[PDB]
Amino acid sequence: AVKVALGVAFAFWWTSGPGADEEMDAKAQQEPDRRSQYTRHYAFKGRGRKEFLRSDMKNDANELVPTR
Amino acid sequence: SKQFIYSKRWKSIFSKIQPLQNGTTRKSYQLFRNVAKQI
Amino acid sequence: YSHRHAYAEAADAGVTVIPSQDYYGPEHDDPLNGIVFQYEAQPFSRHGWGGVPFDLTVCCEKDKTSLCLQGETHVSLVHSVPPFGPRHITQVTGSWEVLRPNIKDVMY
Ligand SMILES: [Mg+2]
Repeated sequence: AVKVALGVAFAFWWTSGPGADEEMDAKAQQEPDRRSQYTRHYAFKGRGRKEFLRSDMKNDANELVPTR
Repeated sequence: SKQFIYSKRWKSIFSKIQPLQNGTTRKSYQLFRNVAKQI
Repeated sequence: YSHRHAYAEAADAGVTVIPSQDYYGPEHDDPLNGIVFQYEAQPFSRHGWGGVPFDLTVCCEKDKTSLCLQGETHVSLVHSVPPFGPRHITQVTGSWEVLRPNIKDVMY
């Protein structure tokens, strides 16, 4: 009861900062998005294709077994 | 106030044998030389 | 439609299959359309002492309208390992892309 009153009362003061709309314009002015994670993909359709990064490839172990 | 000693017998032995007179002893020398230079 | 993806195993034949799905499927059906095949081997070995690691991957989607065919292959060749030398390995990769009737050219 006291906590949910004091948190909202502090939010009223902290949210009421000056200007408050130029930063909306600053954030929305960069309509190019944040840069997204790179994957190897095909040129025509963009399905992922397998990678040979050393820090992942150094953990891999395979073996050979006879067939039936 | 103000030296490398070598062995007579081993030097004679290793000078006595020859590689390079044919491909067989040459290839034996190549294989040994690769592994010996490694380890 | 869950009774269509419950099937008997076959256990093992060498290759692996996965189904490939699109982002917007049809409304009253399952969205998967294509099949990706994967194969992996080590051909020129004598008694389990192998030669030429090799693998291959093909995605195929075929219907009466379009055709998608992607493929990738890798071949690894080992020249020396220690103590016979240093570790010296070359690798050859090939890939191809066919997408009909959108593009009418193929990519190598
Ligand atoms: Mg596909």
